[PDB]
Amino acid sequence: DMYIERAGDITWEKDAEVTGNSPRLDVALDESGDFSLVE
Amino acid sequence: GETTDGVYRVMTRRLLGSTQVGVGVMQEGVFHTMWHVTKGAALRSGEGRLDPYWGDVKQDLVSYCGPWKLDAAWDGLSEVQLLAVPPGERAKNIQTLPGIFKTKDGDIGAVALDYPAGTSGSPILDKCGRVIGLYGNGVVIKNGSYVSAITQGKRE
Ligand SMILES: Cc1cnccc1NC(=O)c1cccc(-c2nccs2)c1
Repeated sequence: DMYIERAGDITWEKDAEVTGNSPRLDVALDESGDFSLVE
Repeated sequence: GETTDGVYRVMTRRLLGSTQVGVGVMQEGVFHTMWHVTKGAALRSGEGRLDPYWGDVKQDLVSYCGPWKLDAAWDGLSEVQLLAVPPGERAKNIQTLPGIFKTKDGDIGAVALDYPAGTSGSPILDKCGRVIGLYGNGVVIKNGSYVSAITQGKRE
């Protein structure tokens, strides 16, 4: 049995930590909502 | 139940201790998460109940108490923030430039950030604090890392 707990406001924060790259990927989406890499 | 706008953890007691299975967004009295988090099950908020209203396994989205409310979109240019709510850790904003998922039905923004599966449903924000989609559905690359779509639903 599942329940929810509040964790915060939804707000842009100036000088967050900045990270991650920006990959361009060919992908396919199947009927079960699973993405896969096309090559 | 608690109906204040904001980000919420999704918990179960059906395993060892209390386990965080994912995250979601309360906006305009509607609770928004990913389908793979709840599998469409009911939720508790205090002694209040949240019943599913809309869902789609293919979009991997579900709404509670009413229709999907989040309609903002990635501009295709600007840096965004994942409001990550990891299991047992405080909400933390992480700012990133989304890559692109290229699909036969069109391009989708994507964010390349590693977080445990229980973070599924954390919202992705634009510079104005608008939810442009959820984090948790995508693809595992060579790195063993995860790249998530920016999943968004339609507002009617
Ligand atoms: C469970 C499920 C079912 N169906 C669709 C998607 C998913 N989602 C994941 O599997 C998932 C979500 C966030 C992150 C990660 C990883 N982080 C790093 C390594 S894999 C996986």
